[PDB]
Amino acid sequence: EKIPCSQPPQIEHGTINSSRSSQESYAHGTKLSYTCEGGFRISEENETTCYMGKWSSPPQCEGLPCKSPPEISHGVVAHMSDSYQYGEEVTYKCFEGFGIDGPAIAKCLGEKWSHPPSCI
Repeated sequence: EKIPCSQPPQIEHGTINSSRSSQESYAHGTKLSYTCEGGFRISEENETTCYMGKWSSPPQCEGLPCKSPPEISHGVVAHMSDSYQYGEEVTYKCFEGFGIDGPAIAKCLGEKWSHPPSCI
């Protein structure tokens, strides 16, 4: 007997738009609509569905102008632009006395960025 779901998932930078705060749990075969931060544009029908207590990936919100890359603790992007519009990448450098991980980038997602550099 299908498990109900809990607080719907979050889109990279969004939340559910199903009667704000009414319920905590949802049923199985439950499809709620979605909404993202002020500005963001949502593509591919703003709806999510619930199966066995697990939710499916939300819609895809983005379309928003992002800011320049964020700054970091162990690296620094010197090759950053001024007009970075969502879903774009930058590459920072490392410092001295640090080691390296995987990506020495930061990736924007409509507003801020993702996985900042690999120099820890």
